[PDB]
Amino acid sequence: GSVREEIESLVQDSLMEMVKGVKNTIESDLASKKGLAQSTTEILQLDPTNKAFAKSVLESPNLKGSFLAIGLGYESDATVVENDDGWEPNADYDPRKRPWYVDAKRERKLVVTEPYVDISTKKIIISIGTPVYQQSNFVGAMFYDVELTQLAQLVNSVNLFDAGYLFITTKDGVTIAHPNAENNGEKFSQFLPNVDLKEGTQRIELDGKYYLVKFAQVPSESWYIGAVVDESIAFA
Amino acid sequence: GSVREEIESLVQDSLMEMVKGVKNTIESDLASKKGLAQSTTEILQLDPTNKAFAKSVLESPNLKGSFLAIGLGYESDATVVENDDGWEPNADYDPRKRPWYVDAKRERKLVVTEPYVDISTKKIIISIGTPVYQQSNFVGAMFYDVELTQLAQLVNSVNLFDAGYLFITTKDGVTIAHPNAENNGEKFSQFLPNVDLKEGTQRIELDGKYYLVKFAQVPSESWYIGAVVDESIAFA
Ligand SMILES: [Ca+2]
Ligand SMILES: [Ca+2]
Repeated sequence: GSVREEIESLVQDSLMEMVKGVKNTIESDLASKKGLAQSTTEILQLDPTNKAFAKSVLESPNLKGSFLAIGLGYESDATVVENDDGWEPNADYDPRKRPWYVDAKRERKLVVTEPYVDISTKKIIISIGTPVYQQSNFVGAMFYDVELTQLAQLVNSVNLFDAGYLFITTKDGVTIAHPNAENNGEKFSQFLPNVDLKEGTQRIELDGKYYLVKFAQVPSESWYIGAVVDESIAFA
Repeated sequence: GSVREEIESLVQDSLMEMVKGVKNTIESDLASKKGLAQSTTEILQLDPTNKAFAKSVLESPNLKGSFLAIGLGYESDATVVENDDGWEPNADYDPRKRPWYVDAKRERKLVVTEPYVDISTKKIIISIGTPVYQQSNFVGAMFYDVELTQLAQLVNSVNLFDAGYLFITTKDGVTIAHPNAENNGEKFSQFLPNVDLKEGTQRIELDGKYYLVKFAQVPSESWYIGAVVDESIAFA
């Protein structure tokens, strides 16, 4: 009777502690990626039209090792410098048309894109985009690609194993990271039907098993971190 | 009787959860600082003897805003490029003698120094030091200074207010960060006597008040994060 509610207290408190820990992990990874992007862009702005300098920066190992891919597209001749070993842009690739470029140019600051199809890996990715200025003139934009399987591994750092999993969506419920990447770029409702996108805990039924969904928001980009938990397994 | 031990359980579990949260904060800040240092050094290694290029990089706003001060000392002519607005090196300043330089040269990789007296701010600081190479030749070293009051504010992010505080020491018990900076660079025993430096919880007496000390280690640099908690206030 009162133990039921005591147990419920323990369960909800531990879910929220688990999710906030994961939320801090995501915030920390994002902030450090943004800081790197911001500094790299500022450094390239010392001589932005110097393609040889730009390539050298993007090929430097720590930076190259921090993102799936990095590149700079130019507003003038639609050319692109990038550090993707296994990709060279087609004759009809135009960076100015790409969402990282459009977002960065529109907002005139560092942006994180919505999920979109990568030209190189043909997968859903997200990118950090930044504008590049030559003494107050916009001369192009940069992308810093983020691999989403890696992001999914990160939110599932804590290992819920067979008890459940964590995922990430945008503010509009579009999936950013999930153990099955096939969900990425789609509305999260396709693997969690009739679940509202809001902070807090929801209890749902399928079969005659109960599941707990906990959402928490990442303020910087308004992402939602979600956890799905099998009660029977997680609290046996 | 059994409630006493139940209460003890709650207290110890919540202390450890508080400290591990703070430990992750420190680890995340350090890793992002190290990543920035590593990339900045690699970028400067594109043309390390170019003092004008080097200065331009160190003056770029995101990087300049991420550390108290940044500089590069050269092995050849003992000259130094730095971004400290309120400091210019004396005629007898020799970077090659400084602990960030000696540590970086000795270890041939990114290092975090022991606490030491800053030449510029005349305060105890720590630095990230990195070696600089010109095609496999050592041409000098860099410092990335870390202000310790800022570090103390960070470990005390969570606000224990009048219930207590957190601090940081090296593996040898030398204080790195404390609400009173006067403790920095000294053995922590001067504000916590008869307390062993080890992971776990210790209960101590002064007057007839009880205090809880919890230590947790930061693996990367073997720092210890400590929390001192007034039981009477924190668990009233
Ligand atoms: Ca390529
Ligand atoms: Ca100066």
